[PDB]
Amino acid sequence: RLVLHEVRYVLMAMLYISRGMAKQIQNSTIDLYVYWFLTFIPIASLCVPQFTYLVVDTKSLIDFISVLVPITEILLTNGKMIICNVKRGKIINLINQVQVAWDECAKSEHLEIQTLITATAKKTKIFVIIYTTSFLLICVEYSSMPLFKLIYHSAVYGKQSNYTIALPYLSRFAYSTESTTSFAWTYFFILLGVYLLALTLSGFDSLFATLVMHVKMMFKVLKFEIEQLGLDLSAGKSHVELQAKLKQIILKHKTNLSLIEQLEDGFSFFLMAQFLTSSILVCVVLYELTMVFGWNEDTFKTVTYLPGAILQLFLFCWYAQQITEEARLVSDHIYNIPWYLADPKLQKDILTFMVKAQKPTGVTASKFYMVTLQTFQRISSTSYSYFTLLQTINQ
Amino acid sequence: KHQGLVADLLPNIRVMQGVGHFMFNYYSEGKKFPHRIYCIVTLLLLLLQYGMMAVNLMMESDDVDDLTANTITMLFFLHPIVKMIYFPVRSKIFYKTLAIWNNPNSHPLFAESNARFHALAITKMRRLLFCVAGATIFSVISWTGITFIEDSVKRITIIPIPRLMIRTFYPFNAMSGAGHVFALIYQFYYLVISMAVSNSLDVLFCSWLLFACEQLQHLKAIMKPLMELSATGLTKKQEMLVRSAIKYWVERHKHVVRLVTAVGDAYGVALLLHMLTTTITLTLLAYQATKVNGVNVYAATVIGYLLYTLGQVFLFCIFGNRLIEESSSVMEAAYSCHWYDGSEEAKTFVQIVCQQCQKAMSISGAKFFTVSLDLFASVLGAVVTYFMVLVQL
Amino acid sequence: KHQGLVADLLPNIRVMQGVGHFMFNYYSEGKKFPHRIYCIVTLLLLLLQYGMMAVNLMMESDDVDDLTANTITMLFFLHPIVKMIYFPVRSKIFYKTLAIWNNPNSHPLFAESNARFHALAITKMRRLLFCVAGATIFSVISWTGITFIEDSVKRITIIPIPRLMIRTFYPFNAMSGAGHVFALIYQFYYLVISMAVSNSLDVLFCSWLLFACEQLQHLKAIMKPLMELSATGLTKKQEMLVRSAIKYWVERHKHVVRLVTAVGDAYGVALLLHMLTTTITLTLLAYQATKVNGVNVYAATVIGYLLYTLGQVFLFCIFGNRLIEESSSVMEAAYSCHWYDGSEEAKTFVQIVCQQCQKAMSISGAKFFTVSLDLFASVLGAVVTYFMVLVQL
Amino acid sequence: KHQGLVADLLPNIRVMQGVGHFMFNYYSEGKKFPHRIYCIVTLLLLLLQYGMMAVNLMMESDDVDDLTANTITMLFFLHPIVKMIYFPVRSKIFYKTLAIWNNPNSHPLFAESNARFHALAITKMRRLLFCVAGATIFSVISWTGITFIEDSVKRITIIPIPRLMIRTFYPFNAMSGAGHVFALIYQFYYLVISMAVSNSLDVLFCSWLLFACEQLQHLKAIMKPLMELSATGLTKKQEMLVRSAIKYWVERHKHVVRLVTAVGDAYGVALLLHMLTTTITLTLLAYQATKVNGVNVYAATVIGYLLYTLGQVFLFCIFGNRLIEESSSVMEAAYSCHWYDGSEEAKTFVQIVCQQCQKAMSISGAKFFTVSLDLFASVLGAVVTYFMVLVQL
Repeated sequence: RLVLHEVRYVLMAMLYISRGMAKQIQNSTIDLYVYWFLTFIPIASLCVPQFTYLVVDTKSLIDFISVLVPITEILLTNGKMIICNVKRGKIINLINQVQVAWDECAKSEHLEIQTLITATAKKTKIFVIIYTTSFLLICVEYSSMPLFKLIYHSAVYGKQSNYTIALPYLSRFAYSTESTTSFAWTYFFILLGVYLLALTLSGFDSLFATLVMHVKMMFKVLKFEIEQLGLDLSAGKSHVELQAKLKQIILKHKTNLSLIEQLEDGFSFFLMAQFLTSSILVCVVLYELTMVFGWNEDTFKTVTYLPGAILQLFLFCWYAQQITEEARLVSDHIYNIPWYLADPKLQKDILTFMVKAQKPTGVTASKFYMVTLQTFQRISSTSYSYFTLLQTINQ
Repeated sequence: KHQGLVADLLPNIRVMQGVGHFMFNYYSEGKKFPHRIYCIVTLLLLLLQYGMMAVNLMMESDDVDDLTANTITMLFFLHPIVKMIYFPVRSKIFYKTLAIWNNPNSHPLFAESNARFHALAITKMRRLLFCVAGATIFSVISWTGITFIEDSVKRITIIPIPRLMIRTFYPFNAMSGAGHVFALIYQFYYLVISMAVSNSLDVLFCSWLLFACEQLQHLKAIMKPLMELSATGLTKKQEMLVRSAIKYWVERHKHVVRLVTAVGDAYGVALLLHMLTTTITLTLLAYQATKVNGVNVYAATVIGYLLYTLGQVFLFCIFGNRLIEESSSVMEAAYSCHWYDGSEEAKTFVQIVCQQCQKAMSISGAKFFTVSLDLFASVLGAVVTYFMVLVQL
Repeated sequence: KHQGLVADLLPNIRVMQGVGHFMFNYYSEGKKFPHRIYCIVTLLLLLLQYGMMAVNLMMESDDVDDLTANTITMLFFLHPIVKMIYFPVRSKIFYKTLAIWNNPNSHPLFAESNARFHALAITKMRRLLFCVAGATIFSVISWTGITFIEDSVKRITIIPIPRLMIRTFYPFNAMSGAGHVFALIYQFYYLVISMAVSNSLDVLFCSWLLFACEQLQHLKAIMKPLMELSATGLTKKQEMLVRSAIKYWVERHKHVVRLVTAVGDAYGVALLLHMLTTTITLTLLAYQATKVNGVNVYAATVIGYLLYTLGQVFLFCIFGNRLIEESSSVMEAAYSCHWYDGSEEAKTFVQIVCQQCQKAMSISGAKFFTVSLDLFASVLGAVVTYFMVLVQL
Repeated sequence: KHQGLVADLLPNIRVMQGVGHFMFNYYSEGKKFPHRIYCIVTLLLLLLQYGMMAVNLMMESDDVDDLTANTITMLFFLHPIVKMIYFPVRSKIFYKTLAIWNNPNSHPLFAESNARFHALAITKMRRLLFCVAGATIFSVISWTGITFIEDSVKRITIIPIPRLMIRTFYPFNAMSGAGHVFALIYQFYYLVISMAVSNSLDVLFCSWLLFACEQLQHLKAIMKPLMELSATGLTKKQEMLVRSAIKYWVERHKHVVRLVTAVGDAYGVALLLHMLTTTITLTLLAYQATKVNGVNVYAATVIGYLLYTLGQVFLFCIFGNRLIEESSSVMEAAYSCHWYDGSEEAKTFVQIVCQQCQKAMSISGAKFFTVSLDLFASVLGAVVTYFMVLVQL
């Protein structure tokens, strides 16, 4: 029970929803305002100081770009916070509808559907756990490295350590930090902001992927029902029974299409902003690497900044591709039954079904384009072309 | 100013007539004479200033940067002149379009939704007109202010240059005397009128598109209960009712298609000319942006030019894309009813409609491109790539 | 010269034969021998002149500007040679295409529409042929005049050069004596013949396309009354009549499809070669335009070259685009009849026709591209972008 | 061997096994153990040579041109290693594909046609293999030829370099008689084996596609007598006969679809890796072509590299494009028959088949793209554009 269980846990850990573990989640304004207040925390603790340092303290273009990449990632995460806070109602309604569909499926008497259910649950749990754990580990390490350095230095060299601690990021605040109290409180707020951002990234990416997985499971259930209709066609049952079975199949198809519609409605702007920012960051980091090519310390940072961006893009591209692929394959599933054994009326109904099922249905990026794996291919091609042209035109 | 689609757009028609977009068609003949002269005068004034601008560009060709700025100004102010001359030559097709919806169809069962969506369309048209008017006024005020916050100076040594909103050569001493204030008044009038005519023609195009989209919305809304009417064996009267409803739906869809084709006929060449001018404007603007260093006046001017140009393109693309989306989504609206429970006529009608809807309605810029957000994305990518190539070199 | 689609194209065939496009098929056999020798002679002369141009390229390779001009001329005059050789090797498919419409179908009810649209097609072919001939003559006259308005001088020091319409190397002294006038006459004949052969082949292609488009127009025009013929249940005579009308419509559509496929087979490789030569021509022409400064002779020559090349491409693209548009609009014409009032066979016929019209007829250049205004726009954008990059560098 | 689709492709399988392409599936068990050992040795040898090349790259990295040459050779010879390792890991899906057509459908009326087209397929397959084999051999010979007509020298002063067919570092002397002869023999073996394995896998893919296309051709050819059988009210026996014919058609079409799906599953990642390598190959090759100045050896080597790379890409693309064209031609041929004379079942069958065929079969490089002439055109355009930019800079 409780589809997206680990997703509900991670969302609750963020205060996004206070009653996530309910069968029918409720949208309450208290969560909305609490989440807005939380959203304003990383902006003040991370975004503003880093942006101020970027604008003021930077002395060269290399430093500008190196400081600009992480700031861009943080700004994108904050934008994700705001976008999902705005789309709260649609996202929650989508989760509720997915839960309703899962509850309807779980009453099945067919072992194939039960196996699908168990596989889907296991997949979602494992994916959520891995993704959230990895991102929390990365962010915690990056933030707390100097704290661990201080602890280790104090333990080893005692009071003779010639080590002075500094904040986890290169940033400039409006007030001083030489005071111990101010330093401690700013550090605590920085950790709170980092924790919120990491939970945002992990939870919302996991929510998108897991909703895609559940829609895929629903499409597989539809495939099973179509195959059962084919078997009933072969067995030669009267016309009315075949009409009823086809009607049920069409209703299930409509339900799955509605779920895809809701997912697209909820995540269109999210995907658009994600892809735009990721592509621009890839171009910027490629430029920086070109300017500082060769064996040196600078190349390391860019080499680290890239893989996060590429994998984050690939996740969304892969799962949007799965949605599109299943929606398309519905047509093949309906073509492969022995429709020629049915009298012409049922064949015409199947023809309308097939006409609808062939239309490309997926998830768009603000309607600019439909997201699939070809989108990742195009981004990669443009990145490679930009890289090569930059190298040649350099001299 | 009575029949449908002219009463709805009457405020926009009045704006266009007021600015000087000819259109000696939608008032009493008594006003037919005077207005005409006014139009001519406006045109002449425009050309005059335009000519006096071009002359300046002739003696500003010694340098490249000033030449680039003058060329950008000339193209920006060429847009309105092209539009103003373009309308009267095609006034025949324009008036044919404005009278397309004079005698639409009607069915008793769908009158309420028809009226509701007609009213919604009118409200959306008025909102669009007011928003574009506000944007135009804001642009005029921004120009008139930026011309004053900055400092008028020519670099050679330092040589003072008359403080004017638009660089121009004048026979008189337009520096400090009454010629200065006359030049400011004339340039303000020029700015207001040029922006007004250009944006008003654009708004008329977009309003046609909005009306088409709302008619498609009404078609889907009534698609939902049409099948329920069909589903129910049936008596002769019910079959006749289903036939009449299907006839109404098909005829209204054909009417919308006719309107879209007429709009394309009317505005394709105008779109082509707009994009042709834009291309060069954006090229020069990318070169200009290559020289930006800081947040001084130069940056403000360049960003303003880029924003205005891309905003015009973006309005056109928004409304083309919306038309495409509604035309496509007709199929989704047709699929989501109880078509499997209908009679044979209703199911065949749904089949044929679904087959028809596979191709989305669109407006083509003289068959060289279609207006949609894809076009805007391509334009933006092209300009960004050109700017990157420039800055690298 | 008696059967359909050859009686219609007969002026085109006669012009092609007169210019020397082989094609020994459409006259009394008594003339087959003489004409043949004439054709061979022309080719020889062409190649001869062509060769002497290439020779001149070899000794002009010291500099890059003269090398670029020579290469542009060489490709421009490669076009007609390739077309002239191409026709005879593929003559069988050409003759198959020209005899494709010898036995079309006929229905009593649709005879008047067929005759009207056939006549319209013939008039359009004649108009296109006359316009292309006029353009060719204008180009020849412009070349022959510009060669005289300019000054024949070569730069090292100033070296006088023969005043000829085409740069060429001649064993004799073609400067002042009778050699000069002989060279002038020979080069005039060369220009006329080359342009004539190339443009005549292209015009035959375009005439095929126009015939196809007019047949599609006839199909739509008759689709309108076909449904009303079905709508009215029907007595057996009425059902036979509707079946006959549907048979006629489907068979005629299939015939048009056959004609389009035949044209594609005939001319795909020719299109591919034409665009292959164009690409390099346009690249070199962009580099040449990069050197223009003023309104002198050089600018006129460059603009003329670009105009001619883009005109050939534009002709191909416009006619391909027209074919695509008519084929697509068949679906709109099928939707716009009163099918909702028709019978079941008529409705199924409409559904199948819409399914078929979902895809548009087109001509592809050996499956490597399609000829449409999109191709012309892409070519133009590529050349403009290359020019911009060149000027920046 | 005694089952379809492995009987037809047996020469390809035998060639693959002969060159050391694993595939221990299609002979008596007695040869299972010897063959395996051979395969391992070949792989070992391959890798060893590869490594011996890479070491050379390390000592030839201070200079930049030889770095480019070595990298191009390394990627060229990377292709075969990747294919060789790729086959065994995915051998299960390959064997699943090869066993698709062991039990196909059969109908008395369409048997003869089937047989004919089946025969046709085999013929084409054979031709393809032979052609590719020839090409492969030619390449090897040309390679060896060039290695003896050029002069083996290195620029630092001139230092004599060992005269081998591939630049490599060897513990042996590699210049005296024994080492030189052994190196020549080993490198000849390397070239033959690498080209053979790569092209053999490619030809297997293309032969699968050829078989699918010929099956589609058979379906299109037999679709006419099917309808004529339907057309004629029908007695019960005729209804059953038409139903059996429709069942045969649909089942064979579904079988072809299954075969295409299996082929895509088998070869998608191979295509993806192929194009990933080819992209860098072509980038480096464009930079290399930038330095051509007419010298026979260098120009010939660069042209050979480019020709081989683009030929591999072209083979894949052309066969994918043929598959797409046949898939759509299925709809085209379903239209062009006497359905208007048929019964309700036949017309509904036509409608459903056309609707299904609206979407063309295709092969994708793991969904990252589609293999067709468009992909080859994109690769060619990218390389040409990069070359032009490079030469201008």
